[PDB]
Amino acid sequence: WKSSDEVVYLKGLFFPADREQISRDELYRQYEEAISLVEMYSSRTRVSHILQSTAHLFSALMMLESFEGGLDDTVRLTASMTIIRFVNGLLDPNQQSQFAIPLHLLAKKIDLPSLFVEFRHSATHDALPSLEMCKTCVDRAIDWVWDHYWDGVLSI
Amino acid sequence: SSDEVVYLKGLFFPADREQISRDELYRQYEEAISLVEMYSSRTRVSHILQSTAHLFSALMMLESFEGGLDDTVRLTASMTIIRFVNGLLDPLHLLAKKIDLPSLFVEFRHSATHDALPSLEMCKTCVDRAIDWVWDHYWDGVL
Repeated sequence: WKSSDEVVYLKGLFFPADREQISRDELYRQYEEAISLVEMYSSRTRVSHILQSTAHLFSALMMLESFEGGLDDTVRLTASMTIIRFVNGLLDPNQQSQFAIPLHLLAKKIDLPSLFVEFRHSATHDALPSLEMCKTCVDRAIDWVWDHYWDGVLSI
Repeated sequence: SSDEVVYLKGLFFPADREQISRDELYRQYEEAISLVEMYSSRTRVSHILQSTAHLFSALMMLESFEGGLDDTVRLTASMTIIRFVNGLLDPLHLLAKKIDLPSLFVEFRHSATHDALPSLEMCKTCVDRAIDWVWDHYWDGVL
């Protein structure tokens, strides 16, 4: 997958080389285009989960960066759902299995920071994570998909 | 029973709901949600109060959707339903029957959690039905 012209094109929308230069309108329009495109590639493959996670992470990022004040609940609910689904699509296959292992060991295994496991537990069972906890965890998850997927996307 | 809960019931579920504007209705919802947020900071607040606040937050976002990408309203609504169900329930289907929680909520929680994100229409149906449920089983008996 990491070589296809389709994912290489998506990488340039989600992670423009251009980025500091580009206007935020243009930036968001490129993000939005990539999100629409992802709906097009929908497999039960690890890559598909990364693409869909990336789409919703940037959906949450724009909502977080656009927050102008007032009630913060909808943006925290949006970001929290995104993080849960991101973690779950990476961890569910083992955790939902007949031979599940402790999530901390399972996260250590795919190099997923424990903060994401803790975030998921809070958003699932406890107080909804705060605005800044959501912003930090959406930022770090974008870092993660980049480190573990997008960085390696290139034409051969 | 408490004055605060009696006041909140009139903001979430006003009498004049038939004859009131979206703006007026939504300003009262936001007042109620900010009040809950305020109670929750200081003191212990019930799950039904917290979920009612987020449910109306999700409802407003759903009704205000006007086109374009629907992902954020669906993510918002899905997280609200998951927490609503989790606070009530944590064999889920069996537990839900015991408390008269429709099975559709367990199925929604599962999809949002583990599979495809539910559709805009599934989100609206669920939020509507969850607001009906907290009325039937909590708010209706406050007076």
